[PDB]
Amino acid sequence: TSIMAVTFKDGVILGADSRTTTGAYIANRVTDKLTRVHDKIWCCRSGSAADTQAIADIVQYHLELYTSQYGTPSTETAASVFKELCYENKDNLTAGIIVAGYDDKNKGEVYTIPLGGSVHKLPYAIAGSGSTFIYGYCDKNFRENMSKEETVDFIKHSLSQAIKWDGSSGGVIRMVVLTAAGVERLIFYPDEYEQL
Amino acid sequence: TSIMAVTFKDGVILGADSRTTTGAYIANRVTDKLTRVHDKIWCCRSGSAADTQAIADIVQYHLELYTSQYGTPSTETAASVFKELCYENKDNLTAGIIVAGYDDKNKGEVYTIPLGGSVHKLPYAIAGSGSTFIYGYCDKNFRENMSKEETVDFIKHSLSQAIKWDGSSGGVIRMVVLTAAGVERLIFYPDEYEQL
Amino acid sequence: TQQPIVTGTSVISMKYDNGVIIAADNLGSYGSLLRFNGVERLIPVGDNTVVGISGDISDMQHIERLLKDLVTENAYDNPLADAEEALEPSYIFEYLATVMYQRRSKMNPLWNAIIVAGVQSNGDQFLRYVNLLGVTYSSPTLATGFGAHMANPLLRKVVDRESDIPKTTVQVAEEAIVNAMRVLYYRDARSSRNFSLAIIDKNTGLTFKKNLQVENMKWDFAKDIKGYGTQKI
Amino acid sequence: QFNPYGDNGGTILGIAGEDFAVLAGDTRNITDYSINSRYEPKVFDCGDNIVMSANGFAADGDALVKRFKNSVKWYHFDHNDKKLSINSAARNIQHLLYGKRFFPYYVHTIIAGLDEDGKGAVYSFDPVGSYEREQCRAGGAAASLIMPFLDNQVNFKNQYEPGTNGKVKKPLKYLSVEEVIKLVRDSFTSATERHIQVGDGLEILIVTKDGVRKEFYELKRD
Amino acid sequence: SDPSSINGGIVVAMTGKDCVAIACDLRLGSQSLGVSNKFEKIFHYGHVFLGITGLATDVTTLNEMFRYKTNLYKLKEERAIEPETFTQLVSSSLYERRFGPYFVGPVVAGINSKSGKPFIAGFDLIGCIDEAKDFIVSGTASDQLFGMCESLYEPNLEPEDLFETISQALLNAADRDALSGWGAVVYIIKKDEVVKRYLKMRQD
Amino acid sequence: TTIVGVKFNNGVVIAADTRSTQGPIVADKNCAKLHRISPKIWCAGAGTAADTEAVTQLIGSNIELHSLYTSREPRVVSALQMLKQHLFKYQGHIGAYLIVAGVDPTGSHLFSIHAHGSTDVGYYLSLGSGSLAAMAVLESHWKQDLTKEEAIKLASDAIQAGIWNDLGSGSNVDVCVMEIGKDAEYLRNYLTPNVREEKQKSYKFPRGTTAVLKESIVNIC
Amino acid sequence: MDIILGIRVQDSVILASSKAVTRGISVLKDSDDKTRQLSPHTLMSFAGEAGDTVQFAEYIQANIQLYSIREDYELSPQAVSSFVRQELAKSIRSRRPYQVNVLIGGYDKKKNKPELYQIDYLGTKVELPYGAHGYSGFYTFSLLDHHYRPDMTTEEGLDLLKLCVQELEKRMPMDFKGVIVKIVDKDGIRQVDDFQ
Amino acid sequence: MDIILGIRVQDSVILASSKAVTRGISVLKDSDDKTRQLSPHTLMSFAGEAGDTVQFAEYIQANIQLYSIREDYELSPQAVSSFVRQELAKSIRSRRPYQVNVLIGGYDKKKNKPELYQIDYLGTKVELPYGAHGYSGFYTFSLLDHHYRPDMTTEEGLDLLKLCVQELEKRMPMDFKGVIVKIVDKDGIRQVDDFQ
Amino acid sequence: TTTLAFRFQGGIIVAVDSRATAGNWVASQTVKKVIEINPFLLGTMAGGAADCQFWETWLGSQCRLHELREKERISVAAASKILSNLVYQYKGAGLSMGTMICGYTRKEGPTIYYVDSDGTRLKGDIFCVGSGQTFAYGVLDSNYKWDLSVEDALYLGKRSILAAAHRDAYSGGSVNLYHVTEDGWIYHGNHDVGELFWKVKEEEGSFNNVIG
Amino acid sequence: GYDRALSIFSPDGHIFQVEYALEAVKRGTCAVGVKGKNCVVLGCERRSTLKLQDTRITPSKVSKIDSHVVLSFSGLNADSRILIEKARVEAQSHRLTLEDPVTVEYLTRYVAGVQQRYTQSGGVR
Ligand SMILES: [Mg+2]
Ligand SMILES: [Mg+2]
Ligand SMILES: [Mg+2]
Ligand SMILES: [Mg+2]
Ligand SMILES: [Mg+2]
Ligand SMILES: [Mg+2]
Ligand SMILES: [Mg+2]
Ligand SMILES: [Mg+2]
Ligand SMILES: [Mg+2]
Ligand SMILES: [Mg+2]
Ligand SMILES: [Mg+2]
Ligand SMILES: [Mg+2]
Ligand SMILES: [Mg+2]
Ligand SMILES: [Mg+2]
Ligand SMILES: [Mg+2]
Ligand SMILES: [Mg+2]
Ligand SMILES: [Mg+2]
Ligand SMILES: [Mg+2]
Ligand SMILES: [Mg+2]
Ligand SMILES: [Mg+2]
Ligand SMILES: [Mg+2]
Ligand SMILES: [Mg+2]
Ligand SMILES: [Mg+2]
Ligand SMILES: [Mg+2]
Ligand SMILES: [Mg+2]
Ligand SMILES: [Mg+2]
Repeated sequence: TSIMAVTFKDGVILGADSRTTTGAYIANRVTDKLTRVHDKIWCCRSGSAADTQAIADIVQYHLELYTSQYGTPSTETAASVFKELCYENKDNLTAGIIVAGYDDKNKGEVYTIPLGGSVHKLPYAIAGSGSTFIYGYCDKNFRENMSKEETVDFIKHSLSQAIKWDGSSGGVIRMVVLTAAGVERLIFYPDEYEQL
Repeated sequence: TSIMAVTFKDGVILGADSRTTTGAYIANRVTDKLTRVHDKIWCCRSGSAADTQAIADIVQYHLELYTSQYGTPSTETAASVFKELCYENKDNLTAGIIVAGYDDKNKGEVYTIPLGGSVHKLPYAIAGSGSTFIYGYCDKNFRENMSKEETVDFIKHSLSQAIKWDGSSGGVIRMVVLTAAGVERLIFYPDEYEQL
Repeated sequence: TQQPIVTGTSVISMKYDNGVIIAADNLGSYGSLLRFNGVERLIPVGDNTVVGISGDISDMQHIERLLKDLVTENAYDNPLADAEEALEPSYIFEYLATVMYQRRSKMNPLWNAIIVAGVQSNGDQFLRYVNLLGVTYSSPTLATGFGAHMANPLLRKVVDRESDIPKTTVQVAEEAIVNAMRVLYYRDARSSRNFSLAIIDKNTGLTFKKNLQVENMKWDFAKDIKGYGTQKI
Repeated sequence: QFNPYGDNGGTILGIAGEDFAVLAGDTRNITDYSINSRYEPKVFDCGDNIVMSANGFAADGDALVKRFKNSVKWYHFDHNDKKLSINSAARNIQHLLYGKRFFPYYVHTIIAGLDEDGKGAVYSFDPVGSYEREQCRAGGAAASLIMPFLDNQVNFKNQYEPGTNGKVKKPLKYLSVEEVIKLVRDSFTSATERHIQVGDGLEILIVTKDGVRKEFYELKRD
Repeated sequence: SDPSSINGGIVVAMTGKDCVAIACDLRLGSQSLGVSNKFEKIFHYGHVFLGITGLATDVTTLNEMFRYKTNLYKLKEERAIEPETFTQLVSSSLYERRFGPYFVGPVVAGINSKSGKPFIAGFDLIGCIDEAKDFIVSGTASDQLFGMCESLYEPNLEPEDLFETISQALLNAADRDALSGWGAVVYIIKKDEVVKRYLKMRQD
Repeated sequence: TTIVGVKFNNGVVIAADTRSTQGPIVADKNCAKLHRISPKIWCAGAGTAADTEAVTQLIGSNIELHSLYTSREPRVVSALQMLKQHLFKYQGHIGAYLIVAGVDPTGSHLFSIHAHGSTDVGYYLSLGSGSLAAMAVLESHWKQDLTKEEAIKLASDAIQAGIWNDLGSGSNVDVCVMEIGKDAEYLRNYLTPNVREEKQKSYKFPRGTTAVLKESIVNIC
Repeated sequence: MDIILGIRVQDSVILASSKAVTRGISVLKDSDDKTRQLSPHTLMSFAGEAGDTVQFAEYIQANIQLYSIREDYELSPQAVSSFVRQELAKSIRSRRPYQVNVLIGGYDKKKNKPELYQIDYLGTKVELPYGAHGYSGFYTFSLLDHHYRPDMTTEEGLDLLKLCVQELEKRMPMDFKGVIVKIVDKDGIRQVDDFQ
Repeated sequence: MDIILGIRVQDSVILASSKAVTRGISVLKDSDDKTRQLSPHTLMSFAGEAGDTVQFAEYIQANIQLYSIREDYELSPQAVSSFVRQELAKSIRSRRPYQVNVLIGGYDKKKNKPELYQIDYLGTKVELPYGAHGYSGFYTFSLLDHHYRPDMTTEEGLDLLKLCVQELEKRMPMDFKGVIVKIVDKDGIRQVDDFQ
Repeated sequence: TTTLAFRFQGGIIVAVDSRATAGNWVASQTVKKVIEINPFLLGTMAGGAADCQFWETWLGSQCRLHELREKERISVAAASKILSNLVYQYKGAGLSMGTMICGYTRKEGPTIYYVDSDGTRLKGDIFCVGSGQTFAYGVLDSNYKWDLSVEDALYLGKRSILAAAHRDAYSGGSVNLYHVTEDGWIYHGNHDVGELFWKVKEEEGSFNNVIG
Repeated sequence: GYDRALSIFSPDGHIFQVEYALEAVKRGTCAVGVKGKNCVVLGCERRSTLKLQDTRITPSKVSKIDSHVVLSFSGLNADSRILIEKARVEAQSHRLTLEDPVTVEYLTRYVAGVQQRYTQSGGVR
């Protein structure tokens, strides 16, 4: 898999490929690895599918309950909850998660919880097998407070490369855009992104 | 290690980092991984030091003898000889070699011989542990028939990133420029390339 | 944790006439990927203690949280939390060493090596080490990881014994430590140019310095190294 | 796979004089080929005129010493501030050790003090708590280098009366604390020379009817 | 399983003033089982003495072999071999078997007949010259020997004092080794003569 | 073991500790680890000590012979090539790790060689268990264009790092200095910081102390 | 292992050697002779792995026979034993080692002494007044140490042996089906008619 | 294993059980009884791992004794054997299984028949005219298959057994130090005062 | 290690060596391998030192409680069975012990039970245990008579250990001797095997091969 | 969960639930035992309030505990059965661990102790 989240001026965007493999067989070529845990808090999943689905399912539950009781939770709070599950169960999980969300006090925020359950807040984050191929490209091209249209491009290009090189990544590129405005899903197909 | 060779309009440039590690200890921080096998045929070494030095020493020998007898060998011939050693001894070698040279008939040529001893001719090539991090960046920035100064920059930036991310790469960046003009060695130090 | 994932390298430290100094680079590595650059591994606790941590970062972050909460709990029903009954280094250390030995003893270690540096309310320097096995010791110098191998040798040239601690100023101690970081930068493949350093002085108190860089490096000589044996150009 | 043990050693030595006892150890603490400390003491006074050392894996040794002292303190509360006789301390320590029979304390333990007649006494334990009153015993790294020496110079083992051809055994004497201390320092300078884990410092605790007294000597630092 | 610890045994050699001494236990074992008390581990070739601990089949073989070679040496050089030279011989002969070696710990002692110097040396099982004026040790109680020796030895002992020292060093070490003992022998070597003594010791 | 090599402006110097160990036991307190390959090419070894002796003797010999054939002073790079080709052949089973330095007619040289047959060139080098202590010192003090007396001081300090801080090393410091003009200078025990104190006692026995069963005179003749 | 004993009295050497041969679960035979005569006054008994024991003995035998014919002379027992030791010592560093232990009892006509030699499969040789291979020593050495005198008659020797075999029958888990006993004296080699 | 035999003749059941107990290298004892009487007309012999065998037997014994007292009645041999089988069948899936095999010979006063039951450590029970545990069957079944008649007298039974023990003495590598033999008949249980 | 014990007309003799070993290194030459459970009952130490010493001391506590409750000396049967039962509860955990439990009660007379960590418990008249075991058995098997004088029984026990100390590398140091009667046990001293060896050789003629 | 304290002290120092228990005994059928030179005899009465009694199957009043010890009782019959089962089990267990049958004293001491425990534990009468 290849996944990333990027903060920009108006909020934050998450993107991902859409391939799931069991060895070389592509089990699913249209996976949704962008997963909602609250209206405006989403995550990117990598690692085991069972593990990351089951975790995301639980976080969503916790935040539904948080909300019922204390109102809307901070992106940070959501990252705390993921981390607590991942840290406390490191011995039998294989999950690498990027959390991202938007509120008005803080605009976009991105937290990454790699294996082991450490948590790291960042301007952007990349992950999944495909990510190794684009550390160079991303460090070279990310700038803070990009526009939306710039940031969709930065993601589209980063992931087009991750895909090109990583056999465990491919398919369509999905994004989810998080701003004061609301929630926009995007999709880009092979004929667009291969050609870049 | 991180190593590359790049063809450009006037010929070809090879670059590399200069770090040699034994686990986490840096055995040598000023290694020369650019190694001459003929006046205008050089290689980049990655893998076992013992294996690549010993191989390079033999190729040089074969081409010294070729030259004595049949005149100056083609860059392709030099790649044939590396390949023959690497393919035929795959079971006890750990060597990943890029070969590059210049003649007038063909200008610059780059051949890469990864593990196993397959050979592959290319416009440019990257290798060593650090290479994984810059597949994206290089595919995105290489163009054919660059000028010398463009090409020194393309290399300098590609390797500055490979170094940044890979722990097994670092130190100075060395290059060797191969053209009708002759043979230029270059060096760039941390205070230059970290800052890019 | 049964196997460390994101990791911090050497912490180094020494004590000088009036306090202690401690330092650590700002890197979290992921095997040989140098992944996270903005990582603070010096953790100040009150105004008289800095805890420096290496090894697994998820565990470090857990230990941070325990330290926050020790500060919070010591304040409870404690009119003298900011005075005679604040936390001493010696207390924070005993607590950590307890936890480590306990986690080891349940075969589930905190995969770290820690150095607690501070100045005791009675003026005394404190410098002790504990790690994932619960092993502890003190010395005028202390370092984890590579630092044990390269930094101690250099810092011991300054304080070879107890008797030298009074003689060692904070200018000398600090310059020694900075030089060590430069050495480790040269030779630890898991290290970073950027680091943090902290001083705990029984008169100036806690000075914490973020964002240092190793400077005054020598590389020029590298231009004359050609080949590996017999190549001349 | 996590290995929960280590080796910091460490050499310790305990000798029973006839109205006194000594217990000594280097002060150097190591890991692999590194020094961690050139002064990290490993012989402790635990009160009731009892000195203890637990050499081996330093964490397990520290835990054990802690626990024992706490045992002393609770003996007081529980038995009307009674003094803890060395033989009772030993039994008590067998119980602590054997308590961890299936995940042992990885240490060789020695204690020293006076039995209930004011005679010198030393007890030595294995790691799971078998134990023995003993007149002298070395422990840890360089024990194999020292016991033969003591067999010879304390017990006059293999020594005979010139001139009879080994028909009359050389007779034993009582050793002044000063004499015993020479043999201690000589054992340790020998060991330091020939064992890489021994050096730096020598600390000795001496137990007499009049209490506990400490004595320290530089050792070679390679 | 460890070939250097099946049969057991020790050897130690030290120097005095214008003399050298060398000594061994006498035990041939086979693990726990004592087998012989008349397994001398000290041989000589002219005025050069060789102690060999380790796997007994190899002790024997090496002796048979150095007897053979020092024989051929005498026949051609028309003179007995000296210790400095023998040492080199032992060393080169062991390193011939570098990747399949003899499991032994040799010790050389003797006085050079030209120069008059006391000389001693030891080696690992593949033949690195551990050369030392004071003393050398080898065997299953090499630790205990190092300890006795470092305490007991002082330089320049007269022959009758050196005897007392090396004897004590050997006995008290063998007594702390399960796999050595069962008797002991000591050679005292002076330039023109050599006396060999059997020691009284415990038998358990 | 700690061994180092430092170039200076007119030549090169190497140094070494003097301890050698079998496990945690010290078998020799004053072992000389500085080996001659030819009069102006010296060598220091770490690793298996039988392998470093064997391989310096062997190459020393082939060098001498090759020198006699060619009627030329032997070159370091020849020692280097012959060493490495042999180590490589044996795939690392010959546990020799060396710092070789010397002066030949092409100038002064400093190389290291690893057991598997890789080689490094440099201005300063260390190897052995004491390697990292020594390198910390070199990384701290080395400058370009050292005088000879600075290079010795530096190399001597580097080895001291190993002696004190490493348990694998050492006792004394040996040095060899090879200056381009001159005979190579070999300073056995250039430095001896580690003398045993007088013991508290003498352990000389009263004669007749030991029990005996037999005397024989032995036949040398 | 099987049972291999020997004792050297004053005028002869007595060899006692178990009769059973067992292959796993069955006892295949209860009357097997674990000796070969090497020359008229030299007897070798043996035990160890199947096939190897006999092959080795019969090979030693033929060699000594060859020697005798060639020189019209009988080698001393000492010489035979040195020859045998050397053969075993070659076996151990060989591709497939002979796993065989032997005792050699001989009467030395030239010195008019009996001699007993014990040699294990490693080539460990030793001259002894009494010996055994494998576990046989463990039961019987206590008794020999106690009772043995060098001036024993053959009759005394045979009594002392009877006692040893009783101890073995009592304390030893295996039924070795009795022993065959032979005597080597100045007049040669004969077998004791019955060990009832 | 040790020797555990049994045979059911016309009016009784005969149990033959080896006397040796050996611990590794020594035979510790040559007079051990591998039976317990469970009630006046019911006898159990046993063999298998050390400690387990006795602990198990003495536990079965006390249970049957408890039953007899409580009901003032003696359980039939069939019932005892079903009880024992069930206990072994629990042991098998337990944390540490009893490794014990048994034979139960009883005289059933109500039907005036002798009965023999064979039960292995897994709880495999079977009623037979003759049985054995371990390798004991391998030597003896040939003979029983041939000679056994259901109408044998006790004397005939004991002859047939004598022959079996002889076959075991002849062909079996282990010296089991003879057997103790007991008879269970309408008058109860007695021991044959000598056998070889 | 070698340990033994046997029954005769005069009660029980118990005899043991005193050597402790860690690999080749001889840790001690002075280990008490007889545990004095109480003044009427003896145990021997083989296998684990701690395991024997700890559990046999505990056995002493249990036997005492039995006597307070029941107002009657505990039988050796019952004493041995308490220890085997405990030991068996730990089977598989890696206890290591092989011991003889020795006593002499009015109701049973002199009795010996062998107990080990396998679970085994066995009544018999002669046992030896340890790496020196087979050596000891030889001597005992060829001399033991039911009606040995006590003085000769003590010698036989001492000579059987000596046999083993001589041949077995893992046995030696000194011998310890005990005589167990109905009124309790009597210690019969500690004998250095060094001095004892030579004395026996000379006095008895034996150990011919050793040069003395 | 039910641990209500039922056998407690009243202010005169008595424990009514235990005294009330004796009342049950006083109502039970008479039993008697007398000892000889070397027998002991136990005799007990039957009720005659009902006489279509199947006398062979109906529980006896004397019980074997081991082959050498008997026990008889007065008072609640259902309650007697529980003491007897416990005693019979203790007897078999005693053989098992000490390799001897119980003394009569021991077995009495055991049963009494059970009875006593039930006067001092919550939830039980
Ligand atoms: Mg992952
Ligand atoms: Mg957080
Ligand atoms: Mg979960
Ligand atoms: Mg995992
Ligand atoms: Mg590679
Ligand atoms: Mg090749
Ligand atoms: Mg590489
Ligand atoms: Mg760590
Ligand atoms: Mg608190
Ligand atoms: Mg706690
Ligand atoms: Mg420079
Ligand atoms: Mg360990
Ligand atoms: Mg307790
Ligand atoms: Mg110093
Ligand atoms: Mg030859
Ligand atoms: Mg000639
Ligand atoms: Mg070879
Ligand atoms: Mg040398
Ligand atoms: Mg050979
Ligand atoms: Mg072998
Ligand atoms: Mg059936
Ligand atoms: Mg069988
Ligand atoms: Mg339990
Ligand atoms: Mg054995
Ligand atoms: Mg029961
Ligand atoms: Mg209740």
